[PDB]
Amino acid sequence: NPVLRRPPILEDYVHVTSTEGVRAYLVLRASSHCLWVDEFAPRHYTELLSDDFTNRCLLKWLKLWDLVVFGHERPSSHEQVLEEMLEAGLDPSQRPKQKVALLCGPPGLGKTTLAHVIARHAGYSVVEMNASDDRSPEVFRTRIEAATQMESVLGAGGKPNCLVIDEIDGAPVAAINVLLSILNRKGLLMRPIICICNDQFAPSLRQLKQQAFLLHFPPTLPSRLVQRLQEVSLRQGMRADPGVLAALCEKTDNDIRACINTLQFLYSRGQRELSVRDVQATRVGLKDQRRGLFSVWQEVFQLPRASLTSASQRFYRVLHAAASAGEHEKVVQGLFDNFLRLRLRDSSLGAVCVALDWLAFDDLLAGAAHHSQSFQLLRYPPFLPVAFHVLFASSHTPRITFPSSQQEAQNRMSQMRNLIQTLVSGIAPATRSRATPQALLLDALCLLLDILAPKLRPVSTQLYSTREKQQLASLVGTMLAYSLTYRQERTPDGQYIYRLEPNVEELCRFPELPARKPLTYQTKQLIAREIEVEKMRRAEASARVE
Amino acid sequence: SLWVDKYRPCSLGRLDYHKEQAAQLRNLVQCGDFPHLLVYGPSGAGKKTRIMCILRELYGVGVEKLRIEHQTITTPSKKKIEISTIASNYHLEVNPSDAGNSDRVVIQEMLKTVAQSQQLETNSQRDFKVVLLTEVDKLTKDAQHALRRTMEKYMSTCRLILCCNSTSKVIPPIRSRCLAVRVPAPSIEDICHVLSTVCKKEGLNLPSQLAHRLAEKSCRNLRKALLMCEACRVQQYPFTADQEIPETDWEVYLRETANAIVSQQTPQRLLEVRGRLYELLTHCIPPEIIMKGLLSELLHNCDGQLKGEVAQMAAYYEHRLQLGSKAIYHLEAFVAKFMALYKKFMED
Amino acid sequence: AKPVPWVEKYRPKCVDEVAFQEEVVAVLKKSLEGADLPNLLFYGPPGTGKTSTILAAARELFGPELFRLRVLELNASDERGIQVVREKVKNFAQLTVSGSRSDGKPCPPFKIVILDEADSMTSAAQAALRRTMEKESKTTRFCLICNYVSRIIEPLTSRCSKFRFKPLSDKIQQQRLLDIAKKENVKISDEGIAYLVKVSEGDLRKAITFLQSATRLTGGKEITEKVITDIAGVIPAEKIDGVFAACQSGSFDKLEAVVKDLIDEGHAATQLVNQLHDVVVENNLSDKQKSIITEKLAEVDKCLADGADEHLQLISLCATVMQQLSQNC
Amino acid sequence: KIRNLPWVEKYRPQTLNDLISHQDILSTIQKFINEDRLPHLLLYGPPGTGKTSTILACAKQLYKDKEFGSMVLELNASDDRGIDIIRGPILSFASTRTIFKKGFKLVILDEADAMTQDAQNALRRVIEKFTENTRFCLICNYLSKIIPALQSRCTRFRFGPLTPELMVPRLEHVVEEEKVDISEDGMKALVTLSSGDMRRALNILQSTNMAFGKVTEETVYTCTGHPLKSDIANILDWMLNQDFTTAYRNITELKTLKGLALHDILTEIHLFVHRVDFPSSVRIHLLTKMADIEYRLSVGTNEKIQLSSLIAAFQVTRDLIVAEA
Amino acid sequence: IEPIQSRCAVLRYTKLTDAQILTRLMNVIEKERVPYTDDGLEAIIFTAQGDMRQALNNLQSTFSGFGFINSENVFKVCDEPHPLLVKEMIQHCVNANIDEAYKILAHLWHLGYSPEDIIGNIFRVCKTFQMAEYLKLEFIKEIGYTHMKIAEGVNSLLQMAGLLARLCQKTMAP
DNA sequence: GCAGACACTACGAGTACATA
Ligand SMILES: Nc1ncnc2c1ncn2[C@@H]1O[C@H](COP(=O)(O)OP(=O)(O)OP(O)(O)=S)[C@@H](O)[C@H]1O
Ligand SMILES: Nc1ncnc2c1ncn2[C@@H]1O[C@H](COP(=O)(O)OP(=O)(O)OP(O)(O)=S)[C@@H](O)[C@H]1O
Ligand SMILES: Nc1ncnc2c1ncn2[C@@H]1O[C@H](COP(=O)(O)OP(=O)(O)OP(O)(O)=S)[C@@H](O)[C@H]1O
Ligand SMILES: Nc1ncnc2c1ncn2[C@@H]1O[C@H](COP(=O)(O)OP(=O)(O)O)[C@@H](O)[C@H]1O
Ligand SMILES: [Mg+2]
Ligand SMILES: [Mg+2]
Ligand SMILES: [Mg+2]
Repeated sequence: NPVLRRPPILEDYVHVTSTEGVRAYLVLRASSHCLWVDEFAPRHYTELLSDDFTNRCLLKWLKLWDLVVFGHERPSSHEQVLEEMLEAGLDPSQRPKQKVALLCGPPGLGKTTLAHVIARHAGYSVVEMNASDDRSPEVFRTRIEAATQMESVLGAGGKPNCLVIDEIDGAPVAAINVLLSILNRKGLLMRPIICICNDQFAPSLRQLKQQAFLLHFPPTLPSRLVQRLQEVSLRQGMRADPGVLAALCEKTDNDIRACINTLQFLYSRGQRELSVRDVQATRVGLKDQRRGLFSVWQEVFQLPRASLTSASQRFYRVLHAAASAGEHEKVVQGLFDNFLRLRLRDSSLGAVCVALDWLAFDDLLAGAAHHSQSFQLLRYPPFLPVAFHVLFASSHTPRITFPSSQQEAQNRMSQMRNLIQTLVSGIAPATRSRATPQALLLDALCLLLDILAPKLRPVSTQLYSTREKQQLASLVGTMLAYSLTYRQERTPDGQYIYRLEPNVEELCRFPELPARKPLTYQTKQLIAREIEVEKMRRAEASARVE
Repeated sequence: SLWVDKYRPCSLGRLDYHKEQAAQLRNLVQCGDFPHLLVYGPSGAGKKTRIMCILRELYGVGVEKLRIEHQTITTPSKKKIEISTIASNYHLEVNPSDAGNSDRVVIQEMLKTVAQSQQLETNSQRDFKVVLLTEVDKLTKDAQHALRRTMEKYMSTCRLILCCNSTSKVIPPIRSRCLAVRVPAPSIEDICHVLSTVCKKEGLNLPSQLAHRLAEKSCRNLRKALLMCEACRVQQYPFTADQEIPETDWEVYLRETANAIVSQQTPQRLLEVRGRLYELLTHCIPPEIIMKGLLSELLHNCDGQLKGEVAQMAAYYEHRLQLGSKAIYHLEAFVAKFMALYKKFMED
Repeated sequence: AKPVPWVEKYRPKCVDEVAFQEEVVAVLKKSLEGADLPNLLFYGPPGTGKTSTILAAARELFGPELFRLRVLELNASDERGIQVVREKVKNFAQLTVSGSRSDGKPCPPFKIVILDEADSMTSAAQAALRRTMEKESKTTRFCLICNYVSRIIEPLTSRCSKFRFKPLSDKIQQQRLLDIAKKENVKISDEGIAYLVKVSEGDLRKAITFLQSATRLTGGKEITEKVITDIAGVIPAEKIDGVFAACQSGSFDKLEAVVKDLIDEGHAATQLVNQLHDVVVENNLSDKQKSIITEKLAEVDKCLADGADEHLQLISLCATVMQQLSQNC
Repeated sequence: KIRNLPWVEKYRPQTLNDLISHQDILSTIQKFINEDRLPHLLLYGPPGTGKTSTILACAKQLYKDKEFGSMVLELNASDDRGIDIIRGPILSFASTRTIFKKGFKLVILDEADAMTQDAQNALRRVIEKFTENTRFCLICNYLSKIIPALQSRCTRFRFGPLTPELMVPRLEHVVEEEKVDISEDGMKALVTLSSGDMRRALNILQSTNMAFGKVTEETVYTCTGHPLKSDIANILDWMLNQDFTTAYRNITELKTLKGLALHDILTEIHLFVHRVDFPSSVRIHLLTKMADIEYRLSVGTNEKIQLSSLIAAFQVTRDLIVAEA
Repeated sequence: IEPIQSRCAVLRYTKLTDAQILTRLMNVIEKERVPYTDDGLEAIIFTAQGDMRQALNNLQSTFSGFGFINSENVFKVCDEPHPLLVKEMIQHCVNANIDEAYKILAHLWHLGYSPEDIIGNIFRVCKTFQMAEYLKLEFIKEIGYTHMKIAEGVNSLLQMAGLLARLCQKTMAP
C-alpha cells in the first residue's frame, strides 16, 4: 500500500489531509552480349504478349491512315466505344477524326513494343521521341514539324514516318499545347502520331484524352506470360515448373521485363532448376509498386477474401500500401468522402466520431508542421488510412467514388469571394467605410434584396400615384447607391430575362428554402429604364450645378 | 441611400445612446495626447460611428471626404497581393484581414511606410495621423506581434484606433499598449427610440409594438434593425403591429439544418447535413457563426438535462475549429457527437 | 510643442528610472561602471519594462552620437528571416568598434544587438545566431527580448544570461503612479490609486495609460474610484451575483439570458473569467466543486487565449458551474 | 591583458586538458591525435557540454597558427551550407592539397542538424572518397536530424550532461581567476541550477557576482528568480494538507512575496511528485494535469487561473489518497 | 520510380547478422593483432546493430583509446542503442506501469537525449510494437499530440511524463 | 569608324516538397 495510516519511523514523510480532517502519510524518500529482354523481344506481329483486342484496335486505327498516306483505297463498355471509333467513318479531309493513339497502363506490359511493332507492320518508319529529349516547346515544335510535315528523302519507296512519343505524361503543359496546336491546325497534319504514357490521369494530358484514341492496357494474362517465360527458360536451357513461374508472375505484378530480368539474374549458370523459395525470397525480384488510389481505397474499406487472416498483417499491409500510393491529401479526401456511404454497422456513431477525430488530428498535424517549420510531424498522417481500415473493415463490396466535395466547395468559395469583392468595388467609399464586407454579407444583403423588390403593379408610369412614384424614385436611388442594375440575359429556351449585373441573388438565396415572389419582366424593364434616365438626369444635374 | 447610412450621426453631440461615453470620448481626444484606442463590442453596436465621430472631433469635416486607395504588397514568396484602403487627407482605414494569412506583410510594410512619414500640411491638419485597423480580432498572431513596436516607436506622429468584436482574440502585448473602449449594444428602448426618430424623419408613423419586435428580432443590432425596418416599409406601408418581419436566408437555412439534425440520427443524414454545411460554408458564412446558430437551434429541441453537454461539445469543437484549418471536419464532428448523444438520450 | 502620451513622456531615459527590476538594474549599472556585460535574455509579462530597460542602458552606455553606430534593433515589425540573420546581423557583428563619446563619458568596447520579440523568430533563424554570438562576442553583445522563454531554443537559452522580469508590486507601482500624478499636477484619491494598482495587475504601461485616460476624462479634478472602475471595463458585482443565481436556479434558459446579457453589454470574457475565479476561490463552496470549476476556468482561459468564440466558451463555463452548483441541491 | 568578454567566452577550454567531464572520450581523441589516426567524428549531446571547444582544441593542437587558415574549413549555421556549398567550396577543399605544409585537413561542420537532407546526402561521398586527404567533424544537438548514412560514416561520441561533482573545480578556477567571494551553498546552487550546463553555470555566476557582489544561495536564487526547495516543500504541504481557500491564499502570498514564476514551480512540483510515494492512478492524474497546466502557460493566459488549477489538481486527489488508506 | 525498377534486377540487402559481422571483425583483428575477449566482441556487435561501418569504427575507437577489447572498454566510449530500452518503456506503458516507464524515461533524460529524439524512438517502437491495433493507433495519436507540443516550443521532462501518463491511461480507458 | 549578329552569365519566375 502506498498510503500508511501510521507515520514512518526512519524514512521522510509528507502529510496528506482530506476535507474531513484525517491525516495520511506518504513516503517522501552474341548470346553473351545482349540482355534477355532484348534477345527475346518481339519483331513480328504474331509474337506479341499484350491483349489481342488492344493490338487489333491499334492495327486497325493505323490502317485507317492508309487512305491519306499510302494513297491506296484498300489496306490489303470500353470495347464498344473503341469499336465505334473504328467504324465512325472519316473526316472530309480523308483522315480519321482521332489523329492520336494514346497508350496508357502500368509499366512492363509492352506499350512501346506494341507501338513499334504495329508501326513497322503497317509500313511506317518509327520516329522515337522520349523523355531524354529536351522537351522544351520550341524543340517539341521543331521535332514534330520535322517528323510529320515532310516527305521522305528516299522518294518513291521511302517509308512514311509515324511519330511515337514516349513518356508523354512527364511532358510540360506547353508541349501538350504545342502538340494540340499542330493537331488541330487547319500546315495540315497527314501522318499518324502515337503517344505512350504510364498515367492517363496526369494534369497535362486532360485535353489530350478528349481528342485521342484511348487504348488502356490491361495487365498481361498470367497463362500467356507463364508460357512465354517457359519458352524463354527452355531456350536458355533452364528448367522451371509452371508453379514457380506463376509465383514470379504474381510477385512482379504481371511485369514482362521485371520477370525476364529476375530470371536472368536468378538462373546464371551455377544451377539450372529454379526453386520456389528463391522466388518467395524478398532478396531478388521484389519491386515497390506505385499503387493507385482506388486500389488503396478498396484495400482500406474492404477486407481481403479468404495465413493472411491476422489483423497485424492487414495493419502493416494497409499502412505500407497507403504510404506507397502517394498523394496523401487525395487519399484523405477519398476517405472523408467515402466512409459515410458504407454499410456501417456502428449505429451509435462512435466509429464516425473517432474517424472525424483522426481527420482533425491530421489537419492539426498539417497546420502545426506548416506553421513551426517542423516537418517531422508528417510521419503520423500515414496512419490515418490504417485507422480508417481498422474502424471500417467490412467483407462487402463498396462502391468507391472519386472525392469531389472539398474541391467543389473551395471553387464555390473562391467564386463567392470574387463575387463579394466585385460587389463591394462598386459602392461609394463614403458608404464603404460604414460597414465591413462580412457585416454587409451577413446583415445587409438578403434584407437589401427585400428592399429592392417592392410590390409593384404592371402599370405604366403616367397612371401611378404620388406614393408609387416616390417609392419608385427611392428604389432607383437605393439601386444606384450600390451600383446595381438590370441587364438582359439570353436563354437557350428562346425567352429574354433581366438579371442583376452583379448576380448577388446567389450570394443570398439557398436551395432548400421556400420560393418567394420575384419581380416581373415589365417591372424589371421599367426599373432598368428608370435607372438609365436617372443616370441621365443625374449627369444633367451635375452639369447644371457645375 | 438606405436607412443605415442616411441618418448616421456626424459628431459626438448627436449620438442617441451612450451619451456619457460620447462626452468622455470628446474629453479624451481634445488635448491630442490620447493613446491608442481599442474600440470593441458586439456587431452593430455603433463602434465605427463613434470612431468616425472621434475623427470628426479631432480633424474638421474633411474626414468624410473618403476615397479608395489600391496598394500592391509583395510577399516574401514574391507574389503580388492586392489590398484596398480607404483614406482621407487626415486618416487611413486598413482591413489587413483581406490579404488573408499574409496580413503580417501588410503590417510590416504598409503600416510602417505610413508611420515613418509625417504629414504634409501641419496647419489645416493636426500634428498626427490616425490609422484605422478594422477587424483586428481576425488578424493572425504574427501580424499582431508585428504591430506592437510600430505602436510604440511612432506614436507621437501616428495614432492607431483598433476596432474588433472580441478582445480575447487580441494578444496581451497589443491590449497592454492601447486604451480599451467598450461600446455595448443599444438596448430595446434605445433601438426603439432610434427607429422612431428615423420614421419621424421619414414622415412615417411607427407603433411601439412593431418597433419592439424589430428590436427584439435584431438581437440588439441597430444596423440589422434599421434594415429590417426599411424592408418592412417596402413590404407594407401601413405599419401594423402584427406585421411579419423578413428573415435572412442563412439563418433559416441554419434552422432547417438543425431540424434535419434532430429529425434523424444516421450516417446518411450526417452526409446530408454535411452537404448543408458545405452549402453554408460556400456562401462565406464564418464557421463560428454556424456553430452559434446550430447551438441556438439545437438547444430548443433538447431536454433540460442535456443542454449543458451539448453546449460544452459545441465550445470544444469550436475551439478545435479555431485551432485547425478545415472547418468541415470539426463541424461534422460536432454534428456526429450530437447525433450520438441524442440517440443515446432517446433510446434510454 | 506637440503633446505626447505619458507612456512615451515618462519612458525611462536611464537605468536609475527603471522600477522594481533590481537585479538586472544592478547588473546594468555594473556594466555602466565598466564590468563585463554578458549576453542578456529578458522575459516576463507585458508592460514590465523589458524594452525600456535595455534602451535606457544602451543610451547611457553609448550616448546620443554613438547610439546609431553601436545599437542595432531588430523586432517583429521588420523582416527577420534566416537570410536577415545570416547577412544583416552577422555583418553588423563583424564590424569594428570605433568612435568615442565627445562629452568625456566612458564608452564600452562593444556594440549591442537588440533582438526584440524573439518569439516570432523561427527556429531556423535562431540556429544561425549561435556561432554569431559565440565568435563575435569580443566586439558585440546580444540582448534577446521575449515574453515566453519556451519559444526560444535551448542553445540560445544557454548562451544568454536569463533575467526574468517580475510583475511590479503594489508598493512600487503605486509609488511610480503617485510620482507621475504629482508631476502632472493631478490629484487621485487613495481608494482610486488602490483600485488602479489592483486593476493594472503589475502592468505599468496599462497603469500609466489608465491614469492618463482618467486624467483626460476627468478633466483635472479629483480622480475617484468610479471613473477608474468605468474606465477599466470592470463588470459590476450584481452581474456576477445574477450569473451565480442563474447557476443555482438549475435552468439553462436563465443561463442563456445572463450569458446573452453579458455578451451584448460588451464585457470581455477574460474579465468575466477573472471575476468569476475571484468569487469562486473566496466563497463557501466545497473543495471538489471549487477544484473542477477552477480547472474549467483554466480551460476556458486557454481556449480564449487561442481565439475561440467568447459566447460558446462562456456558456460552457456557465453550464459547468451550473452543474456543480445544482449537483448538491 | 584584460578583455571585455562574457565569462563563457573569456574562460574557454583552449586545450583538451581544461575540459572536465568526458575523460574517456577526450583520452580516446587525444590518442587519435597522437597516433595521427583521427577518424570522422560525430559529437552529439545536450548544449553547453563542450562539443565545439573539444574540436577547437583539437584543431589548435593539430595545426599551427601559420597554417590554420588553409587547413581548417569551419562552417556553421550562420553560414550558407546548401547543396551548392557541398558541391562547391567543401568539395574543392576536400579534393585539393594544402598550400604551405603537407598534412591532412579538417572540415568542421558545427550545428550539422540544421543542414538540409540534400546537403547531407551530398556529403556522403565527399567524406568517403577523401578520407586520406581530409577529415569531417559533425556537431549536433539532435542525432535524429542527421541521416543514418552520415551516422554510419562517422564514429559517434555522446557528450552527455556534466555531473555536478566535476563542474566544481572549473567553477573554482573561474572564481579564483575572477576574485569571487562564494560560499559552499552558492556552489551547490550553481551546480543545481546548471543541470549539466557549463555555459549557464558561468552565466548565473557572472550575473550573481555583478548583481550582488557575493555568490550565496540567496543571491543565486534571487538573481535567477528560482524558488527555494523549502518554498516548494511549503507549496506541496499547503496543496496536500488543507482546503482550497487557505492553500490558495498561502501560495498566492508566497508567489507575491518571493516573486515566483509558475513554470519553475511546476517543474519542481513535478520533480517532487515522483519522490512522494503516490498511488499509480493518482500519479497518472497528477502528471496529466501538470502537463496540461504546463502546456497552457505557453500562450497568452492568466497565470492566476493556472495557479488555481495547479492547486485544484491536488485538491482533487486529497480525498482519493486519504480514502486509499 | 517504378519504370527504373522494372528496367533493373532489384536486389534487396538485409541487415547483417552477428556471425557475419563477427567473421569480418575476426579478420580485421587477425590483420591488426588486436587483443580481445568474447564479451567485448559481443558488445561491439551489440553497438553495431547490423552496421559493419559502426562495428569497425567502434572497434578502432576501443583499440585506440584503451588497447583492449572487453565490455567495459567498449561501453566507456560507445553507447548502448536507444530503442532497446524504449521497447520496455512502451511495454511498461502498455501494462499501465507508470513508475518503471518514468524510470526508463528519467534514465534516458539524464543521458542527455533531447525530447525530440526520445519521442522519435517512442514512435519508432510503437510503429512496430506487438499489441492491439486500436490501442496502437490511439498510442500513435497521443505521440503525435505530444510531438506537436514539443515542436511548438514546450519540451520538458514534465511533458514526457504527461505523455507517458496519457499512454498509461489509454489502456485503462477501453 | 559604327551597325548587326553571336553566345555569355546573371536574374526573374514557376513549382514541388519537407516523415519511416
Ligand atoms: N512477347 C514478349 N516476350 C518477351 N519479352 C517481351 C515481349 N514483349 C515485350 N517484351 C519485353 O518487355 C519489355 C516491355 O517494355 P517496353 O514495351 O519497352 O516499355 P513499356 O512496356 O511501355 O513499359 P514502360 O512504361 O516503358 S517501363 C521490353 O524489354 C521488351 O523487350
Ligand atoms: N519598470 C518600469 N519602470 C518605469 N516605467 C515602466 C516600467 N515598465 C513599464 N514602464 C512604462 O511602460 C512603458 C512600456 O514599457 P516596455 O519596456 O515596452 O514594457 P515591455 O516589457 O516592453 O512590454 P512588452 O513585453 O514589450 S509588450 C514604458 O515606456 C514606460 O513608460
Ligand atoms: N566540458 C567543459 N569544460 C569546461 N568549460 C566548458 C565545458 N563545456 C562547456 N564549457 C564552457 O561553456 C562554453 C561553451 O561551450 P561549448 O563548447 O560551446 O558547448 P557546446 O557543447 O558546443 O554546446 P552547443 O551544442 O554548441 S550550444 C565554453 O566556452 C566554456 O566556457
Ligand atoms: N447614436 C446613433 N444614432 C443613430 N444611429 C446609430 C447610432 N450609432 C450607430 N447607429 C447606426 O447603427 C449602425 C451600427 O453600425 P456601425 O456604426 O458600423 O457599428 P459597428 O462597427 O459596431 O457595426 C450604423 O449603421 C449606424 O447607422
Ligand atoms: Mg516504354
Ligand atoms: Mg517590448
Ligand atoms: Mg557550439
